[PDB]
Amino acid sequence: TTDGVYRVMTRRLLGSTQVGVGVMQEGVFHTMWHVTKGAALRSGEGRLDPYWGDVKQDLVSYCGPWKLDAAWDGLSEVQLLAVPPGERAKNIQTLPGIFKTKDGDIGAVALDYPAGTSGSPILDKCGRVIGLYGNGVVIKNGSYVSAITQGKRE
Amino acid sequence: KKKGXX
Amino acid sequence: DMYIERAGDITWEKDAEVTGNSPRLDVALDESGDFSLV
Repeated sequence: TTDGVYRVMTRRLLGSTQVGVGVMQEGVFHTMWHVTKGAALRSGEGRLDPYWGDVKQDLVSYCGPWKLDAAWDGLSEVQLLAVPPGERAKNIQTLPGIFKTKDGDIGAVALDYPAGTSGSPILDKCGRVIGLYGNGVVIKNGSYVSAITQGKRE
Repeated sequence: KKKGXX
Repeated sequence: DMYIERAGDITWEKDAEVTGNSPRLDVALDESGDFSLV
């Protein structure tokens, strides 16, 4: 339960498979809903139970309410801490683009990674998690762009 | 969309 | 049945590779949590 970034694994398919990634902060595990569909999670001998989730935001927290409340400043470069399946964690610096929506503007990062990278954290220069990677769209040219998906800290 | 095939 | 495995600290890396562009895109979010291009 140490703070940090975690792979989300399952052994239901052939071998061991990385279905996503998440953030442990303040005793709570944060990932995207489509990684776990809200299932409970094993952490060693222990169990993590879902606490909050929302399919439309595509987010879920375990053991407690969503804790991550940093936001992109709209100006500065950020870093995807990508945790790809079978590969070491690596930081990728980028200047976010913008998802313009009817409900306001969302930061977005134009970085393409395997599906099981879903949930990897996006960081500001202070190392704070400004959102999670992996809910996005494919652009008119076939490239992938992810929202910077951030929850609300109750 | 979630980009791996989507 | 799913399990988690620690993979690192959450830290900014001074020497990080820089890449990707900064597209400005009109999108819609539907009730299923899928983004779409307008």
